[PDB]
Amino acid sequence: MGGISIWQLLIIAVIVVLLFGPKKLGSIGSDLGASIKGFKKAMSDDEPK
Repeated sequence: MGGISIWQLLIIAVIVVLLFGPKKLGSIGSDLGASIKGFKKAMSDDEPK
């Protein structure tokens, strides 16, 4: 009801992408994804696998 349905997330996700379009979301994600990149790089030296 609240949104546990996966399909509910799919339709909602689509609207967000359309309104923000792929161009804005690319820069926003990449800009905010910069911190994630450091986490991956730092863990590059180690090898959990």
